Amino acid sequence: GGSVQAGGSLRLSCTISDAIFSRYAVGWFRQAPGKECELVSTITPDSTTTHSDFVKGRFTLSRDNAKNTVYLQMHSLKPDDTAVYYCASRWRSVSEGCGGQGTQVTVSSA
Amino acid sequence: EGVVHGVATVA
Repeated sequence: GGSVQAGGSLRLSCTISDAIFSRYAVGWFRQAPGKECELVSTITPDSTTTHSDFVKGRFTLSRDNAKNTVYLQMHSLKPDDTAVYYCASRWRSVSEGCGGQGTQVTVSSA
Repeated sequence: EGVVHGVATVA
């Protein structure tokens, strides 16, 4: 996964089933060490994006114009953003959002 | 049906 020093940026990519990408909201989730899975943000096929309260404008979502990929652009990263990040659709609970293949984000202090 | 997971990586 991506590792940065505090204050840094990192762009993540989520490739998901094309049928899902075309029709359903895609959520980004994260899970810090020893903590529970939490929902970070979502994006719909029309590029309406929602964010959880802890995002505070720092993370933004977009959809690729040609492929079945959603991007999470992160700025102003802090050590407490260290977590494995995941994406999913059609979750029945927030816990389900961290059940797939994730990527480790590490933010080290300065 | 149920949850569909994407695959997350560094872009």
